[PDB]
Amino acid sequence: VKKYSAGVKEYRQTYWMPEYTPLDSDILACFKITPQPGVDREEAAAAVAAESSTGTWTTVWTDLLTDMDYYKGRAYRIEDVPGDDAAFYAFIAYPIDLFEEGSVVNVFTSLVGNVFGFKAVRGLRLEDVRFPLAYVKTCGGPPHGIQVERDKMNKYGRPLLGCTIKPKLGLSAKNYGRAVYECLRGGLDFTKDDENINSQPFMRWRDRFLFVQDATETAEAQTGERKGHYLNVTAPTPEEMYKRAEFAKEIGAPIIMHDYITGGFTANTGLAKWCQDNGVLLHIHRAMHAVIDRNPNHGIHFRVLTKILRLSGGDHLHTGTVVGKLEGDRASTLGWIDLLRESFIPEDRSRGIFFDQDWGSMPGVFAVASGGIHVWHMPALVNIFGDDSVLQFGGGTLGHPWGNAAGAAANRVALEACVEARNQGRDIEKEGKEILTAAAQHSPELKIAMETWKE
Amino acid sequence: VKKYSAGVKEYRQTYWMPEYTPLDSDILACFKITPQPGVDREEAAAAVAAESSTGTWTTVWTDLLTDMDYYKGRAYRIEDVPGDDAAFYAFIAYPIDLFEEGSVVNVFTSLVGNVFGFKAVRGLRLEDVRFPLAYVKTCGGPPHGIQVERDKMNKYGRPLLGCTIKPKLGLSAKNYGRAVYECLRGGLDFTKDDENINSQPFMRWRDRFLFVQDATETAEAQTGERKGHYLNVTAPTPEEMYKRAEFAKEIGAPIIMHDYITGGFTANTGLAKWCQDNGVLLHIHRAMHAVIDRNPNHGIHFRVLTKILRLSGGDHLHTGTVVGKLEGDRASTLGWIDLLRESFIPEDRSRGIFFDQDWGSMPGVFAVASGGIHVWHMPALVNIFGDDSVLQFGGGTLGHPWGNAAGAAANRVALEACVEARNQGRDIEKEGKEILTAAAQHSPELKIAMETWKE
Amino acid sequence: VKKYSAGVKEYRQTYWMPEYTPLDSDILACFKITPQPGVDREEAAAAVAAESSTGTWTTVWTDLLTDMDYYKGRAYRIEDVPGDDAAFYAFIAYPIDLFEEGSVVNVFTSLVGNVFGFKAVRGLRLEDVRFPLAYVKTCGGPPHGIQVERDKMNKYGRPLLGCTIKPKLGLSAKNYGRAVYECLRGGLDFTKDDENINSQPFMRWRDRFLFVQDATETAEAQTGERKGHYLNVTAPTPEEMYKRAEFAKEIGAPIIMHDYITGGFTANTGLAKWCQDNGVLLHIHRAMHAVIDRNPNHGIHFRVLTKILRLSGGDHLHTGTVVGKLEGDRASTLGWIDLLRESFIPEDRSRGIFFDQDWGSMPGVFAVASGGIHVWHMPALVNIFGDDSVLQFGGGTLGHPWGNAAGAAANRVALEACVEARNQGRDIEKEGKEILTAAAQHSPELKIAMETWKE
Amino acid sequence: PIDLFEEGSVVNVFTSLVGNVFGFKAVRGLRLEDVRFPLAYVKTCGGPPHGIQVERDKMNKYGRPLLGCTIKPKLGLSAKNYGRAVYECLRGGLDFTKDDENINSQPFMRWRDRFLFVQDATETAEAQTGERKGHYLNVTAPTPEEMYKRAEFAKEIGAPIIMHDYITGGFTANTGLAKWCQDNGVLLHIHRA
Amino acid sequence: MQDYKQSLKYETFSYLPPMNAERIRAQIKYAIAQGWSPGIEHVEVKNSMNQYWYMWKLPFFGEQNVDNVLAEIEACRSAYPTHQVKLVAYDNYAQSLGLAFVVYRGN
Amino acid sequence: PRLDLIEQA
Amino acid sequence: PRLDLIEQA
Amino acid sequence: PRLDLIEQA
Amino acid sequence: PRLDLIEQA
Repeated sequence: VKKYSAGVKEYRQTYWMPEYTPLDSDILACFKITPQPGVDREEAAAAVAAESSTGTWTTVWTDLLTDMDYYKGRAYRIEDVPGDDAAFYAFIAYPIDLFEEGSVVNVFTSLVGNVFGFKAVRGLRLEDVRFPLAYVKTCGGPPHGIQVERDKMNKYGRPLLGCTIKPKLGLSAKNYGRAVYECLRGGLDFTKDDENINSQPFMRWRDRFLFVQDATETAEAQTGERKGHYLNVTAPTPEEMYKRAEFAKEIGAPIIMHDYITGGFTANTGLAKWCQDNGVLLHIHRAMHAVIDRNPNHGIHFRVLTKILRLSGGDHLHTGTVVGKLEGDRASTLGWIDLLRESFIPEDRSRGIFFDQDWGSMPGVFAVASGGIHVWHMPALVNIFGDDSVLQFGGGTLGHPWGNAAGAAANRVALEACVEARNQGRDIEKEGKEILTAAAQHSPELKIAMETWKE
Repeated sequence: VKKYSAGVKEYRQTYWMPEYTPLDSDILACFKITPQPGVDREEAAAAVAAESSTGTWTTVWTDLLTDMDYYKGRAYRIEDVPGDDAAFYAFIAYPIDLFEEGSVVNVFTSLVGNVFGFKAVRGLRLEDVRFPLAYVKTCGGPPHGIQVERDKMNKYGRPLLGCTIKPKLGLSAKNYGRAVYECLRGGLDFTKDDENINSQPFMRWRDRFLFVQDATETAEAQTGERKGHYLNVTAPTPEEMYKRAEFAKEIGAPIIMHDYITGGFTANTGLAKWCQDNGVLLHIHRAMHAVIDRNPNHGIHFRVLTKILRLSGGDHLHTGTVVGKLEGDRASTLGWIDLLRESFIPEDRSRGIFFDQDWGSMPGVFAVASGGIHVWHMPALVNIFGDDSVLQFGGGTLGHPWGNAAGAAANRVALEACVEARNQGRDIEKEGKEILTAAAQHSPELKIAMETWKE
Repeated sequence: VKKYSAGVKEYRQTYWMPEYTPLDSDILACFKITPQPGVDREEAAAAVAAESSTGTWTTVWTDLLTDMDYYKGRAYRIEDVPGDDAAFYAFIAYPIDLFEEGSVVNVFTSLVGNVFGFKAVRGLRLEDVRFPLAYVKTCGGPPHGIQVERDKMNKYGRPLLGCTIKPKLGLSAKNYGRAVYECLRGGLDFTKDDENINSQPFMRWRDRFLFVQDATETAEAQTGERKGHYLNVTAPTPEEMYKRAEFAKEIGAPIIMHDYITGGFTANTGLAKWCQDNGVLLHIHRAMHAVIDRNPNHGIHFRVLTKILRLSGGDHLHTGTVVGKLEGDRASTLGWIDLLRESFIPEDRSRGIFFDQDWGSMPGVFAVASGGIHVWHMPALVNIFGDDSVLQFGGGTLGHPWGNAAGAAANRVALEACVEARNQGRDIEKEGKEILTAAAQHSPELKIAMETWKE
Repeated sequence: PIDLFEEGSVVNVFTSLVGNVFGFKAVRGLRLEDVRFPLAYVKTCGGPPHGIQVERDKMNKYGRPLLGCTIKPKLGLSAKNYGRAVYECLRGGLDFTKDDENINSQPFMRWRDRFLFVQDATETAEAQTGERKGHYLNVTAPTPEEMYKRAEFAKEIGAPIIMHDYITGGFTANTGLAKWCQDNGVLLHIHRA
Repeated sequence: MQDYKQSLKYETFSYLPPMNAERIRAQIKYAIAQGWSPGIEHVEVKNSMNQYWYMWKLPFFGEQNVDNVLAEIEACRSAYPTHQVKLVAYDNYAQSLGLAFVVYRGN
Repeated sequence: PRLDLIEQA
Repeated sequence: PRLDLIEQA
Repeated sequence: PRLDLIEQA
Repeated sequence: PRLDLIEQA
């Protein structure tokens, strides 16, 4: 358009470009639109493209001051949703110039800011986002990544083992350290603060960090293996968050943890840069993901949140446990684990991967499994996740009949037996019981652990 | 329990206390549980209580180190959902000791961390949270609040008028200032950066702040009225966010804006404290709310997010427009506007208010209306929101056939005519057309504005 | 190679990949190799590829610790040099992972570190480097660029006019300000420190900045046009350089200058980031370029140095004057001016452009012409450079028979007359004399200026 | 003996004399009537940051007692209304107005808002009367960091005078504030709550 | 397109046509109905943006008669015929003004 | 607003 | 200038 | 891992 | 001590 004509106009006239070929620099988004009957697909797609980028509900003269053809987001492909005729996939291209470089915040705000509120759609689901390599290079990414972390902690050949201290709340700092000490001395690589553990009247953070570090060092001396505890630095303000991170560095804590959604992307990105500058590993908890990621018709798929975390920065990311998930959602889970860890993920619709995602040199992130998992889950966990994973057994350790040290040893024996059997070429999931039963003959801890919880 | 017995136990035995009377210090939560057939209500409620607070999937000995009776969260009342037999309301009490003081992050993380992921429930909806006065006093709250803001800006007797510059993206800094200058000189109190406007290649933030401040000062001199523009300080990192806020203060900008969900609670809380320390008004945009708040069966109701914003801190909060909302959701909207602005909100189930919410002295927040609103909406907007509101007309200003200055004047005349008619005792919504038509006889700008968009 | 075999090996076996297709992320380099008779082309190309990237004169076992196939630089195409049978073009691809992000230093060091010292080649000339968009986005680039600079200085429609104060050395600070004051009041947009003017016993920098700023402000008030003087912040140390830049900002100087080759890339890049953070325009002088760029058989073509400057950062770059250059070198000069200012420069061998260079959104840089130029050069200068240029007349201003103010006015009239004639559609170079003669009838200053120097 | 006391420390001398003798079961009552501070000790103490003569020169006030007013009600007024009351008092011929001793930073009136409106009121009244005006901004605060922050803001906005409660705020805070006042040229009014 | 003419404004209701006596009366009545205390402020035109205008006497705490308020406005105008004059309504529950608007523009 | 509708009232 | 001759165009 | 399955490979 | 004799108990 070259002349200014005021009034309301249809989004399709400008934001639906079926013949557009996305550039390599473009950010691409796949939205699953469940529109209200009566609204046209192209118009729904164009409306999402316009409102997420440069469009307005009515024509504004200021558009003529700039070149909307260059800047505008454009819907370029419509596809059916397999097996769901109420919904369709809209593919929208966004010029890279629309986004602040190195800002997952800005890109996220633009894509999810207000399109989710449209009365035209019954539901809007952001399925996938193609971050071009040019954008990826502007982002800090994981402060260390899988390989650097293994070198720093001198851990090779197996998944790492972790435990969340339980109960989630209520323990004093000294008792918290006692629980940490017992878990670590028994064979866990890591222990962690619960996501809810920040600084509470029952346990102030500085007291917690001191006792935990004492526990970590004592266990490390007594086992001859490196140990860590993810100290939660999630805090009310950035100043408080950095203060806690600095104290962890000062006392020699190798790893800290943060809640990137609840704490927020701005805080997380700053923390990730701080972690890289100070050599501290960063474990990321995904609290609130289920609020946003569960509903298949409305929200954001976790795979998108996974990509944002890798760009924002974390050395570990909580990924849930595939054991609970059904086979339909298993392939999707394997999909985002590849996104978390691999360098190049090719497009694969069966796994929910709508775009080729190139990470280039950006390091991979440890996948973290947790939940109500215990020794019996070990074979399936080792199979699904592989070596570059952290398996966290909170209840499965502190709930052992003989205490944390025995529970840790039971999990450690189960893990090592599964790994040894895998390396020998056995099908660990098929032979899981036999493997665990054989290992239990040499470990009373594993034996009673297998009796405590059911297969 | 006094002795340690390992193994899995039912949540009901500990976390369902039907005879509990909540203390005044307790945080209370109302969850709408849509459970999977076969699961018992009490067990579902207890499971939510346990996992949100101190519970574990299996018995841990460390529970005996502390007093779980004191610390535990407890479900205390089950109620039917009116007209929905698939769902029930669970009321859970949380002892105040469970939470970091002054931390909306911590409270939010605890309530929404992992209960939303239960396979037992089809959906989980956090409807309301009772923040006790004792907790409220630990939170910073709005840096200024409605009354202080009116005194600072010397604005009384009417809703404030705002405009978001359009197109959302694509304008250079100097052209951005031109648009701001024209809107402000024409009678708008405020203009604002779009939520997506941070620092982009087409317009770097420092250049934007300089030209906008020049525009604001020029318009202020030419109108004799105080003017402001909400400069977006949303940034990749806290360091960047504070840098931009400091520059806004340095150049004399009275107000800044932040995206509290996408930017994150930690960043927002720190910014709110900074704003109070530096005398800068803080406008809060609610990008991503629709991802979390739209689905009535799964997610968090906006009223909860409203309470968190007031505790975290903002002088203005975007609240959408009730004009679009249906009458069923109108009362709910009026409910959270009271929560945003009032000191004491009594329990009212018809409005979705499940608990008495006492704010004490904590200042109220300006409710902000925006969207595809234009002059014709003015009567209903003035009626619904009242004086302590900001009405933002982005397209309704920059989309005027005669440009920003005329569009601003048209909106300003419409607003003043509606306010004058309300003060005279007329029913402005019933007589809206007559009021607007009468005002248009003296304002060519309003007259053609009323012709541009439909009634 | 999978096994370790010690000893010297030929570079061709590994570093000559004639069938390689460069990736989009690859940095590409074009070297003009003038080899010593007896050495094979492919071996010479491979040797340049190996030594500039990962190769060694002898086989090292540590190669087997990593994947040399991924990391290695590779020569992929050999081409003849048109009209020169002694030399050939070697095209080498470098994986982006080889370079520190955002570091022109690192990329430059790798390409020019030690290949230029080979006894195998008589001469080595780096002709062009393809910086991929992915790398470009990691670099800060110009702090402002052409469009932002024009908006900041409120200058539109013509090339800017500058003057270097003469004599290069010897003037006191107050006399320096007098010369600056006279030039600026007479119609020059800018004046500048000589490249050799830093802080000397005859004129300490702080005294110079104070008097110059006084001169600039006085001239600005007396002309009603914005004025600037490029204060040289080139200093012995980074601490000194930043100190001078901060003082220029403190006193309100809009623009500063730096020598990026002699001062160095590290200092320049830091200064460019500082300039962006503080809103100060940055003029870049290219002292030493002739040492490196003149020799057609050995050295680095200025086009490469131009690309590095744009990535490192500068708002203006000295580009010499095409008037002296012959037509063979004129097209080459027009080539790097496009590289300096354009967004996408397509490959064009006639202009010396060996690769498509995409700058994306990275702003363009003002081309600066200077030398022994005077009023008579104006028509050709306006034709060749166009509006987004700075024409600097040091001797052509301070050498006017009537002093700086008249000399400035003479240049300003000549420039405006050439611009007006160009806009009217006249061929200014063909009609240059007639245009200048016509303008001189209304300007005694231009008239005697045209008599002072010859056509 | 003078050697018993930290030099320049009213705290130390006060603590020593009144620390525990007042608790003796031997006495029904103990009343400290007077203390002779020797000149040698006096010289170690900072003393008033300005004093009567310097204050009169700074405020250009001579020939009469100065006139002040405490804003009332002691609590309850918003910052803008507080400034209105200050403005009216100052324009009518008072040299000074003051915060009440209880006015620190309250929900009804945060300190930064109060300092801004009061300074605006003070400057407006000064222009309209042609006489120097001041308002004793209360910097009494929970912590020394907070106290200094408020004092610095008063200096930054051009407030000539501040006030402190030396007993309730405490001698350590007061002595530090008095040294700060001398270093920054701010007059210090002391309330004896 | 019409060009928008820039001029100084006076905050609430200043974008509407100047108020006759009836419109002004309705606003004061509304303020009293809310329980707010009407008051009058005045200032030199150039100082319009100051936080603290001159206060005319004291706020009319508990005033229920709009005519008394209007008479005070006239009395302030007579005393300061070049000053802008602003009606305010103090809300003691919010310690804010419930409404404020300029009745006379000054000079 | 604010103090008008407090819990105490 | 700038956007007129981009790679996309 | 890492370099084994790159886009180039 | 501490939690044994709380107001709630």
